[PDB]
Amino acid sequence: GTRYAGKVVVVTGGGRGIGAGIVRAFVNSGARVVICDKDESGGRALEQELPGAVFILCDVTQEDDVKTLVSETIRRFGRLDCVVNNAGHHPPPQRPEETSAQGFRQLLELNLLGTYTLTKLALPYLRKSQGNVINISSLVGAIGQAQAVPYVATKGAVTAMTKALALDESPYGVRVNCISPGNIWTPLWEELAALMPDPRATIREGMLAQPLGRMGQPAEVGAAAVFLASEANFCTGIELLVTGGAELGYGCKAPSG
Amino acid sequence: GTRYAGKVVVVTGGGRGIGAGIVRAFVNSGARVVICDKDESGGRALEQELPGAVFILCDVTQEDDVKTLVSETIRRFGRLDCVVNNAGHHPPPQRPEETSAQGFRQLLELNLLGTYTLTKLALPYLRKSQGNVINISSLVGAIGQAQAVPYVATKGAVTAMTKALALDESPYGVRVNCISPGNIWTPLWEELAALMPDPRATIREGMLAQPLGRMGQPAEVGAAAVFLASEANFCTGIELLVTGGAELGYGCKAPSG
Amino acid sequence: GTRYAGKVVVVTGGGRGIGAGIVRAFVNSGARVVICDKDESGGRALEQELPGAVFILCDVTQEDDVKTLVSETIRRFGRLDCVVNNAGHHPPPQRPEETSAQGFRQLLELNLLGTYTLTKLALPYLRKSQGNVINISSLVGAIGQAQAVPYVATKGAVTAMTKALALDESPYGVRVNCISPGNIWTPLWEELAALMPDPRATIREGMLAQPLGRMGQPAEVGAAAVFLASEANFCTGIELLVTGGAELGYGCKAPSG
Amino acid sequence: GTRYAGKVVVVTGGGRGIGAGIVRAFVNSGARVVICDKDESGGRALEQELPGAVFILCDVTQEDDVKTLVSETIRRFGRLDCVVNNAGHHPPPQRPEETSAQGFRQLLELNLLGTYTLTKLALPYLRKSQGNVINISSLVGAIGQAQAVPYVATKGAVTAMTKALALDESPYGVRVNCISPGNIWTPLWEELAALMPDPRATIREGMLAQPLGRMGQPAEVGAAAVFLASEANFCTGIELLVTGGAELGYGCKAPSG
Ligand SMILES: NC(=O)c1ccc[n+]([C@@H]2O[C@H](COP(=O)([O-])OP(=O)(O)OC[C@H]3O[C@@H](n4cnc5c(N)ncnc54)[C@H](O)[C@@H]3O)[C@@H](O)[C@H]2O)c1
Ligand SMILES: NC(=O)c1ccc[n+]([C@@H]2O[C@H](COP(=O)([O-])OP(=O)(O)OC[C@H]3O[C@@H](n4cnc5c(N)ncnc54)[C@H](O)[C@@H]3O)[C@@H](O)[C@H]2O)c1
Ligand SMILES: NC(=O)c1ccc[n+]([C@@H]2O[C@H](COP(=O)([O-])OP(=O)(O)OC[C@H]3O[C@@H](n4cnc5c(N)ncnc54)[C@H](O)[C@@H]3O)[C@@H](O)[C@H]2O)c1
Ligand SMILES: NC(=O)c1ccc[n+]([C@@H]2O[C@H](COP(=O)([O-])OP(=O)(O)OC[C@H]3O[C@@H](n4cnc5c(N)ncnc54)[C@H](O)[C@@H]3O)[C@@H](O)[C@H]2O)c1
Ligand code: NA
Ligand code: NA
Ligand code: NA
Ligand code: NA
Repeated sequence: GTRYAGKVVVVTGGGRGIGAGIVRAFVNSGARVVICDKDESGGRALEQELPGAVFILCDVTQEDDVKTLVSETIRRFGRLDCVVNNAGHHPPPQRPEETSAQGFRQLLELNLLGTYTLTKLALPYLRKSQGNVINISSLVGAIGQAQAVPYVATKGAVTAMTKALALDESPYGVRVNCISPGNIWTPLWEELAALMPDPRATIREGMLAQPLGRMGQPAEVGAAAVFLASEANFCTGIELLVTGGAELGYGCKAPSG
Repeated sequence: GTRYAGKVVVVTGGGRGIGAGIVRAFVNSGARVVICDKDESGGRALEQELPGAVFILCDVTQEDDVKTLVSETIRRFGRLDCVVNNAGHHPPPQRPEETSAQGFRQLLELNLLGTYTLTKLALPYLRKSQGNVINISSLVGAIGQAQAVPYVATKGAVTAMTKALALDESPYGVRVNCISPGNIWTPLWEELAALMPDPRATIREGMLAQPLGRMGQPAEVGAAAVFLASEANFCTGIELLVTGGAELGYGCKAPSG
Repeated sequence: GTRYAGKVVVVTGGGRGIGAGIVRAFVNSGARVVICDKDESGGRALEQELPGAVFILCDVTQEDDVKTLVSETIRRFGRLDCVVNNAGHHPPPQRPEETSAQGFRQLLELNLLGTYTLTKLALPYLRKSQGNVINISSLVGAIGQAQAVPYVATKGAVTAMTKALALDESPYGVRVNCISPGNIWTPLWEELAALMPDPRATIREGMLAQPLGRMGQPAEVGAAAVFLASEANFCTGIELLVTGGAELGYGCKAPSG
Repeated sequence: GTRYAGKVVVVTGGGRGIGAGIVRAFVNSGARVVICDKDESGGRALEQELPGAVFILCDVTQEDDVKTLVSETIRRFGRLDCVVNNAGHHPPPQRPEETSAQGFRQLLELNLLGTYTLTKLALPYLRKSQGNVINISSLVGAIGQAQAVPYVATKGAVTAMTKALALDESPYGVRVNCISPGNIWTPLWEELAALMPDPRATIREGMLAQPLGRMGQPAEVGAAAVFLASEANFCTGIELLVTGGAELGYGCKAPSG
């Protein structure tokens, strides 16, 4: 691959799901990729599978993990061109009264402050390389979702933070963009559906939530990330929707009384 | 009513439906209201019913009708403070290949150029009064809709035009805003449902398209218009959604293949 | 005042600035208002000034403060119809590398989790009254701002949270909306400008950031809040911009190389 | 080039500016490209320059031109995979009272109905190929612009139409997306600046309107188009901003009175 050759990319949560799709896409483009993940299973196997990907164990909520991730990346590959903040979690559905402030704070630690912390530690190197930041947010940050107040709020914050940082880093040539996926078929989606009374019905509903009639693939989020890194040189602060059109038109969400 | 007392308001398409709800709201606020409509039936009765509303027959697609509407309004009431461009039409559902360029042009004449023409003729008087313009657009201009390519396009244009005009008229103190209703229960909604194989099913689906579980009322669009005219003095170029939350969250719009 | 008569409203941060403008607007509408604030000076004086407003000392970041705020409101007035989450802070400008994770967390405590906590404690009473929630967010949550990564992120979260909660509470008839002000002339604005090398220049730039050529008033945010509470009965999950058109058109933000 | 090899692309207005950048990008990707333009000068030279691009004279406002364009494309290349509706015009700046209904209609003919007409004639072939439609809209359709009411309205319509058509064509696998460029340095930009009292000042202002401090290049819009055609397989109805961040943050657009 040639479109991002000679570049060094860090993908957090890259061991499975969307993150692994982004890893594969960047390897396919000719980049060297550092797979960051808190769990060893998927990321270790991915390093063995892909020439040009290596795995570094790193919990993005642990600042010393993240510092070591950046310093190890520079020590081993000599530059850093792109950070993809994909690490994140969607808790099982919760009515608002079932949420807690402390659960909210914990989700903010992963989905929001983990992204903030790696970005901060990476920006000195991204400025040297005129690199770029790609945050993986969520369509539900923009349109809301039921039984997910903390999750929706963390993604609203990521999308907004992306624009604020794009403004701060534009004088240095560092672009900052986000991708907002809708329903992408991943192990997280499958686990969440399994908790439901009728998992197959839940999966069927998830497919029909978009006009294309299917969920998206990790590879399709990966292609969007490679575009933003390698070819979107006049794009900064944008929110790239990868949703199959879920946000378009009327649907079933529930005569004038 | 006191909140818009001494003000003179023109509402196009005010003979029935949303337009009549806006007329009643402005009368209730203390304004004098000119009901403009191409059909006599509803608007004539409304003039008889409401002290402080009068009916002027006017087809907004006919420039000489509109010129007479403005000059008659000034001749009879001495000022013009607010123009509500509500006149518009939603054709029966049409697949894209069933549309025509000439039908598209005709819908543009009513939904878009009629609004443009009255606004243009009224702005000299609105500048003298530091008045304001309220365009009735549609939620589907923002999110799209199936089988309505011309309609959606005309409303996308109205919402965009509202922002361009807000920019041009801001130095003169003239605010320009729009309201984007979703499903409002009106005679147009009822007629359109009647064409469907199961009208009651279509009406039931329309109610459940919003999380509030009902369609909106003309009076609720009317309250939003009075707010924009009388109290939104720092609002210009905004799109006020009156939709019951139809744009929020996932719905049925149609595993990763 | 009649438009919200017999209703009971809680406004956080109501001692000064936007919050005090919202308090006055709701009193003017006939509501009883509980002024919540962490500082005594402004809120105590406002209680003495306004018949029908009372002051309750409450730091919204302290859960026991908030519990007492809700229980005292119910004990004293017998119902709760509207909660306005206005309490919030905009730190002095900070480049991203000057921010800290712990400062970010602290700003999240005030701007985001304080709003979450009062909303949660109030919703059982809002469900009984078919009341509503109004969150005061910020235009910069939607469009970003330079040197304000934590602030922008907290407001992106508030706006997103508003839509998620609107979805959860719609089956109970509880509407949840937000207002996104732009530049409103308040003591916070004046303090922030005073830190600048040329405060008058900074204030002049703030006025010209919107096409209307002035900043907004607290009373204008207050009118928008009363509209959402009392008359926007088909509005839920909306973001009402009160910005003077700052988001419209091109401006100075910094030939094809 | 390999990423869109074996595909056949029609680009309207492809003789110069953004359109020519899109032509070059698709040729570079391995596609065969039909350059459609109303003027011969640029498009004829481009056909001679690029193996795999051919020029067909076609005014998109003339329905018989467009029918011949589609039938000639099929006759010569055997399939049609992507239509890029780029043809469009930005009139010199006009205050609203300087616009006319008939000038508005004429601009609608080019910017809106030309796009509608080619799309309609091409969709039977796009359905056979599971092809896609890319409309070139404008950032000012979304945020407005001063002294451009007709132009802004036509682009608001294109962006909205894109979502409506995405909904209609999703069951057939045909994606419909748009690109919204901001300031791209083109012959149209240069001509418009030349009309200004100080062209260099106008160009300088155009560069500083985005946080990246420069205008965009046609090649950068071209890269975004190739991404949408070849790799955005789960994107439909999206508006891809190619603006350098012009829509982000506050700027100069013109204390609380
Ligand atoms: N799947 C969807 O439909 C969907 C939709 C919108 C947004 N998203 C977002 O996409 C991203 C990826 O989601 P997914 O579906 O691939 O989920 P996933 O659970 O399948 O994979 C997430 C990966 O991140 C890792 N991770 C979690 N916490 C971490 C931590 N503290 N440090 C490092 N790595 C950590 C996990 O171990 C896992 O390998 C998330 O940010 C999610 O919010 C997903
Ligand atoms: N009803 C909804 O759910 C809905 C949703 C979104 C937007 N809207 C918009 O709201 C507006 C009003 O719609 P409605 O549901 O009340 O429709 P309606 O058919 O019930 O009423 C429209 C009124 O406008 C009049 N009118 C039509 N053409 C006219 C012309 N050329 N000149 C003057 N008057 C003319 C009609 O005679 C009628 O009195 C329209 O612009 C429509 O697009 C409606
Ligand atoms: N002023 C603007 O231009 C502007 C723009 C956009 C959004 N906003 C938002 O509007 C809201 C009000 O801002 P303002 O300009 O009136 O600011 P302000 O500083 O003038 O007033 C805020 C009030 O909230 C109180 N408060 C702060 N922390 C609190 C806590 N922990 N518990 C209880 N009360 C607390 C303060 O004591 C003060 O009385 C904030 O949420 C702010 O982010 C303001
Ligand atoms: N340049 C910018 O900053 C900018 C910004 C936003 C959007 N746009 C849009 O991008 C598109 C291209 O603009 P540009 O800057 O390259 O302009 P341009 O004037 O440099 O090129 C437009 C091309 O389209 C052709 N064309 C015009 N009318 C036609 C017709 N009837 N039939 C066929 N071809 C026709 C012209 O002959 C020319 O070759 C337009 O739709 C424009 O609105 C441009
Ligand atoms: Na490897
Ligand atoms: Na009367
Ligand atoms: Na009192
Ligand atoms: Na050639």
